[PDB]
Amino acid sequence: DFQVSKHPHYDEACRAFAQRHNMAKLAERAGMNVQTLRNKLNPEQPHQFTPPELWLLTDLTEDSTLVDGFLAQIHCLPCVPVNELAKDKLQSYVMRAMSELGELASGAVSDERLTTARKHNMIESVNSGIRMLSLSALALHAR
Amino acid sequence: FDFQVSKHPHYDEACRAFAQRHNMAKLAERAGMNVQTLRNKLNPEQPHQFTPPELWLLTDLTEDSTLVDGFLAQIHCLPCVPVNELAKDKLQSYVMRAMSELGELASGAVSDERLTTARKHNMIESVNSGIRMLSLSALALH
Repeated sequence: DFQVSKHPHYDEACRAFAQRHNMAKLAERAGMNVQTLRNKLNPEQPHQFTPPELWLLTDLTEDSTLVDGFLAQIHCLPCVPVNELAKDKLQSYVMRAMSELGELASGAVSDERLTTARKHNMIESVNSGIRMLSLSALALHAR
Repeated sequence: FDFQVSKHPHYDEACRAFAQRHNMAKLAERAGMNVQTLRNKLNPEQPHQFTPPELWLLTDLTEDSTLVDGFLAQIHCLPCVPVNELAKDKLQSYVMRAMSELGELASGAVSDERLTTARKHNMIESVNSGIRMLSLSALALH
């Protein structure tokens, strides 16, 4: 159930993001007036960033601090960047994601003391399965 | 982790899919906003955009992370993984929800007609939901 956090995670990240970079230099990078940028980043001011303005600042600074605070306000984990190229076919990512998923189900179906070796060994299947799914989306965008 | 802005309109296509997936009149009533304002902020050709509070609100009202996922895909980020309801006892439910998304992805993976525009985003939500269910499985292991 998606819910807004009871703490100001986003505005705390807006403040943290302000400490990490020069706002005057950043505003001149983005083409914004420095006061307009400071107010949209200031929890004291009702002005907010647009979704595209969040990417551009994220892209210009290479800093996920703002995006992580936006995500934390709805209990989302911080952004996990991806850098993937689909060499094979959409089909092939679907099938290989299930050696992972099947091995994930194999450890979850028998629930009696969850191991360290299995808890570890089921997480590659998660991480490898996630990689196959993200590769499925890119190969689906191709054709 | 270069957070490059994708050349594709991931976020614009997410707004279009979100606009067709929900009743705009009821959603605007629940969100306490004019239904015209909600349509304009969902239309890529309109200049009005959402605010962080509005994106949080629409995601909570609909339990649909399509807008957040499209936002994250624009900067090459994985879809959102909410830890609000994370529980160790829900591992089996996380796993079983993955085939619903993967079986849907597999249904469209094999030869089925041609290139729609709705049931391919449809497969993108299955990838996103499958990624979220896999992530919550790894988190539930603790």
